[PDB]
Amino acid sequence: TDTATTPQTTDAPAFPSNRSCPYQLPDGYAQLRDTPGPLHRVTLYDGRQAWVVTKHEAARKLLGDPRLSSNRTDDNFPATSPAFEAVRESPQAFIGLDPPEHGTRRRMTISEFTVKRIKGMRPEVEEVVHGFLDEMLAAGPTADLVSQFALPVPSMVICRLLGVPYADHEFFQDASKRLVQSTDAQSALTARNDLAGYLDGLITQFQTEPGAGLVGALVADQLANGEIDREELISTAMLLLIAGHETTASMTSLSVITLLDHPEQYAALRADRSLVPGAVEELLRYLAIADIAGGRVATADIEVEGQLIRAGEGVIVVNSIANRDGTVYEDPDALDIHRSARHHLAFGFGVHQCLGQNLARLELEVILNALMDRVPTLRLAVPVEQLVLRPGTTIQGVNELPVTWHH
Ligand code: HEM
Repeated sequence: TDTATTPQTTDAPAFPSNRSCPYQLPDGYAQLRDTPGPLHRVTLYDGRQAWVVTKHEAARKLLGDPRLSSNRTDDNFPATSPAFEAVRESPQAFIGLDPPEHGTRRRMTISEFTVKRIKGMRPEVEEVVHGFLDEMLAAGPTADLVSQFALPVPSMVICRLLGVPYADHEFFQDASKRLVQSTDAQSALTARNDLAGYLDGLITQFQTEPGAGLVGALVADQLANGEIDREELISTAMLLLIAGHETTASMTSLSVITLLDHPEQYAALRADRSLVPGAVEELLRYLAIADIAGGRVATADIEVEGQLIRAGEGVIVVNSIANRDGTVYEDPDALDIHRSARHHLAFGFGVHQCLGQNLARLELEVILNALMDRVPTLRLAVPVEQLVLRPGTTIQGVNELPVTWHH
């Protein structure tokens, strides 16, 4: 009987937005990047307004502010998709805890991610990388890099760290994908319960016959001392399993696409492997694949450079936009593997800064060196315009990456 007849411009754009190019900001995010001030209003999928943080130093300050809680079960935590309500209703790992509780659980896992342990993992990582490469190269002239290399490699590595038997990998890889990428709460809740039932059986097995890896250590020590609830152990292992899978696999696939679209830099990298760690840092900054890991809720009023975040408002620290802050990175939208990408926010900042960041850095270095060593002729088997990018409501990446090479 009547429709919207007036101009449709808004000062609270829909958020998140979808990438159209794997290594560029969505058009809407480039606009948010360009507007002065640390904060901007956005509209989430259900109509609720929230703040996004769009500048680098303010992103650090707010991630460091204990008044921005990580409690996903809070009624006002910003949900960016209906699938989030599964997370709001479900038990929480320490990614959803605040101090002091956050520290007591995170410290149960840190021993597996120390610089010294990551170093001792290089033989396993190199062996896993080159083994899946052996298989993919022998299996055809073309391949899907995602299912045949990008995903299995970090899956096997994190399963060894955790004590999760890789014999069950078809089951929990599928459940991990369904949980991270589901668009509705039912699909997400079902995938979470699938993983939870699997991990619960693993825990009882380790109570009968003590097991290897971090789940084995948690069952034998903290669980037996009542220091972690059985439900929390499940959530903790599940967080580590999924983060260990999906993040590195996405960085691998998107780095390959990005590097093949910048052949001069890829060639420089091939010619001087000492550049590989710096290139990994730049690709992390540039691809910034985890904006869904920026959500917070204010438990008190917070003044930010003349703007006010009110208690109970949702805040999303958008690290991809913050990593394109031209006051920190000159010419921020240019890929430069020679630049200083230090201080980037791809792993967050503060007490929740990525537990796995140095494992991810080790994996990505080994992977890039291996692809340059073993498949220097690697190229995409389809044009970039035929690839399909995941939406902005999940970890960025591609679900399929057809590639080919020289026989
Ligand atoms: C591959 C690139 C990766 C990226 C870009 C990434 C990104 C992030 C970000 C931005 C956060 C901060 C979340 C927040 O502030 O709420 C985070 C936390 C976390 N990440 Fe990573 N991650 C990566 C790899 C990994 C890996 C391999 C693991 C292995 C277990 C992992 C485990 C975790 C955990 C457990 C947390 C929660 C830390 C805490 O709450 O104290 N991540 N990650």
